[PDB]
Order: sequence, then C-alpha cells, then structure tokens
Amino acid sequence: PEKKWLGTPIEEMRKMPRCGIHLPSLRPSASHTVTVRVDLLRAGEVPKPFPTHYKDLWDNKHVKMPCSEQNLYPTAGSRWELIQTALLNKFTRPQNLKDAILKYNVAYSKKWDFTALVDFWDKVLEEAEAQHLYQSILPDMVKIALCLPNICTQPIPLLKQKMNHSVTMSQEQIASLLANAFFCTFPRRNAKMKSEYSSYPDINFNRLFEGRSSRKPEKLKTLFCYFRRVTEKKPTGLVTFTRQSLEDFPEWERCEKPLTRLHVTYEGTIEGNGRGMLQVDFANRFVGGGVTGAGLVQQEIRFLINPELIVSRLFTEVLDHNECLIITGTEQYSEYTGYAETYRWARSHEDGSEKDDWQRRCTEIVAIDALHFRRYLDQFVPEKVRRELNKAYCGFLRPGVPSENLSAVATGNWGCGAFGGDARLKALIQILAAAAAERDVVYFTFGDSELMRDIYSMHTFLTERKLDVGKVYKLLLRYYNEECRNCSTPGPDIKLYPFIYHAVESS
Ligand SMILES: Nc1ncnc2c1ncn2[C@@H]1O[C@H](COP(=O)(O)O)[C@@H](O)[C@H]1O[C@H]1O[C@H](COP(=O)(O)O)[C@@H](O)[C@H]1O
Repeated sequence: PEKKWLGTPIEEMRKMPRCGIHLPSLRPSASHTVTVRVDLLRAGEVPKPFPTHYKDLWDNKHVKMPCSEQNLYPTAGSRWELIQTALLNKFTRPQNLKDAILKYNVAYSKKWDFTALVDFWDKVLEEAEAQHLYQSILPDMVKIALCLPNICTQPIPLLKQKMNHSVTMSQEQIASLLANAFFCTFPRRNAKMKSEYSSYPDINFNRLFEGRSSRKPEKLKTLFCYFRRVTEKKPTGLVTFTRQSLEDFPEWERCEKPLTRLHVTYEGTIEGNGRGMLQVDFANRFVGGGVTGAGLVQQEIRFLINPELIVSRLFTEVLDHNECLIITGTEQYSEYTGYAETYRWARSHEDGSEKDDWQRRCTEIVAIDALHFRRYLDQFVPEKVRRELNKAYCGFLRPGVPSENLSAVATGNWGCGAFGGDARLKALIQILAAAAAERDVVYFTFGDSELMRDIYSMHTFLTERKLDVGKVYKLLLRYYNEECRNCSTPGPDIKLYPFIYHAVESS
C-alpha cells in the first residue's frame, strides 16, 4: 500500500523557535508601529498600552475608531456615547442585542437581517447555554468593547497598497477591537457606496447574523468560543501584522538556485503538523475572504480558528499581485471538522506554542491569494505562471534574514478545486518559489495519496537531474508553447508532469 509521507523526514525541517534569529529589542520605527509599552512587557502579564491615555487620529491614514470624538450621529452628538448607552443594557432575548446594535446603525435597520442570530440563540443553543451567553459572555464582550479607548490608545495606521510596514499589537488590544466589530461599531465600514474603505474587507460582524444558512451557527460557535476564552482569562501575548510588497522578483527563466528539500504527505494539517513553520493561508486578496459574511472555504477557515487574524481586515487594504500579509503570534482557539457545507465546530483548542522574546506565539501565517481560473488553460500562460510564482515568493521571502534561520514552508493545494487551480502545477510553482526564497517545503495533500506520490516523484526527478529553477521554468514555457497555446479543448492531451519526464528523457 501507499505510504503516509515521502521525502525529507519532517523532523529534519527547520522550525521556530529553534531556527529563529536573535530578535533585536522591540521598538517603534518608521516601518514599525508598536502599540504597547515595550519597557513594561513581561511574560504572563497583560501588556500596557502606549501612549498611557487615548490619542485620536481621524484621517485617511489611520483606522477611524468608534471611540473618536469626531465620530458623530444625529444636533450632531457623540456616537460613542450612544454606543455606550445602547450596549450597557441587559439582554435576555436576541431582539435585545439586535435593537441595541441598531441604535447606532439606524440607516441599516431594514437592511440588516438578524435571523441567524435569533435562530442560534433560540434554536441551536440549549436554554442554559443561552443564559450563559447573555448573562456572562455578552456583558463581558461589551465590557472590553467599551474599554477600547483605554486599551487601544495609539492610532492604528492603515496598511495601504505598496506599504512595507508592521503593526505590533497585544492580543488584549485585538480582543477589544474584535468585540467592537461584533457589535458593529466601526464607522464608515457599512455602506455599499462607501468610498474610502471600498478597497478594504468588511470588519463589522453584521452579515454573520443574516439569513437561514446552516453555516452561521457553526461560525458563531467558533467565534463565541474565542470571546469566551479571552473574557474569562485575558491573553498576554503580542501579534505582529506585516504588509510586504516587493517590486523586484527573480529572473525566473535564468534563476540558478537549486531546488530545496521536500516533505510531502496525504495525512496531517497545515495548522496542526506545520507547527513552527511558515503556514500558508490560501487567501482572498481581501484577507479573510468572506469570513464575516457567508464564506466558509479555504479562504475563510483559518481566520475562524485563529480569529485574531480577523482584526487584520480592519486595517489591511486589498492585496495587489506583488503583496502579502504576514501574521506572527496568533493563537488557535478552535478545532473544526469538514469544509463548506460540512464545516462544523468541534471543540475549543488550547494553543500550547512557545513565545518568542517579543511575547509572540511561535506561529507564523502568510496570506497569499492565488488567482481564480475560470478557464483552465489560462494558468499555463507564462504571464500567469509568473504571477503565481511572484505571489508565492513574496509570501516566502524574508529580506535580511539568513536562509538557515528560516523555517520550512508548510503548504498545500493553493487555489485549486473550485477556484480552478491545477494541483500539480501549483505544487511545482510553490516548490520553485520556495527554492528561490531558499526555504524547504512541507506539502500537505489532504487525503490525495496519488498526488503525494506524483509531487515527490517529480521533485526527486528534477532534483536528481540537477535542474535549477530556471531549467524547470523553461520546461513550463515549452509545455505552454507545445501543448497549451494552440489547444482547442479545455485541457491538453499530454499532462504537465508526463511532459516534463519525456522532455528531459528525450533530451
Ligand atoms: N511603544 C512605544 N512607543 C513609544 N515610546 C515607547 C514605547 N514603549 C516604551 N516607550 C518609551 O520608552 C521608555 C523606556 O525607554 P528605555 O527602555 O530606553 O528606558 C518608556 O518610558 C516610554 O516612554 C514613554 O512612556 C511613558 C508614558 O508615561 P506618561 O506619559 O503616562 O507619564 C513616558 O515616559 C513616555 O516618554
């Protein structure tokens, strides 16, 4: 029978914290916003905010905070005071939460449906679970939500396109912001015809409450698990959000870098078995995809189980082709089973990972968006091969960091299935990109054992015949020109891997 894994033994791959560089002291710079007191940062203690007291910026370079005094509502009065007054009330029934949220969202009183929240509260939860929800969890969420100005004292810059910039933030700060998103308090993030934020993903959680989909109660469970944890016990770690945008990329056709090591397996998960490795989030260019709406596929799932990722939607503009988002220090709060319609919340997860010197859990996630291919052959066009290579490379490269201090890339079938990607091409693309970035690859095929074998066989062949990135890229070009360009059927008669074997063996 087929084996469970092939290639380099996974324990020989590099992983954090062991492989990590010595971190320099944490400090703010022009490229790094730090919202906590670094001199007061201690293990197991909730970080203190810097500055000591709330400072406001209401402009096109920073998040528009709900607690801003320039956040106004019909005389024009303080919307924050109206938020406070509406949410500092007792909820016994789901309509009470709905009505509270709608007091400072009156324009959406008709357009925001709450059927899934009502159903969740009254049909899915048992009586005692609901009491707990409205007697403990919801008041505790309101509490940290209204402390926003005491917790998030420093303005948060928007990570716009082209910026190479980092925001480091406490998990406690993220909790207060995510509580605010739940209660839908973020201004200028709601309208269809919104201008300033149309290039940003949704942050407010309103669409989690709408419609009759069975996906919603599973999403709400997942999120209330998170809110329960961080209100019962305040998290003490930091998380770093980094936008990375590269203008220059390898000259793929002539790249002389050799292929790196591979571990490929049809069992295991990226988040479970890629511990301490760069974990690829198969993202939407709007990071988190439809996580706060109806989406529940590869683009959303990691944002649910590591819900601190969701906060990135507050300040991360849509990714361009040459961009990615790197998140360090998020915690896994939930386990799940299934996918899409079969997604279900299994149980809470106790993340047991170590922390680095900046008190960030040794978990690194990179969101990179593949293209969607609505015509299958489009992805073999060299220009599209290059686009994916460059996207993956941007996700993997760490300017300034020696390669020996880089963990393996933990990845899988990026943008395949219903998104249109070919698994075997995308595997080879990620292998080539990892080679250029001088990282090893741990590839999870999620049940597909023939694919595990085919990937390994190809990697072994190319490695043994000493084909560098450029030679392999040249074979991709030959495959395009000889089999794809003039192909009048949806797929070509000869496949990619068989073409490569034959071309090398004929040559
Ligand atoms: N994230 C940060 N951003 C900016 N400054 C910071 C940060 N973290 C610490 N500091 C500052 O770096 C200093 C430690 O520097 P050393 O490790 O080299 O010794 C800290 O004192 C911090 O100074 C400021 O925070 C204080 C706020 O106090 P009140 O305004 O409520 O009175 C105040 O002193 C102010 O100047």
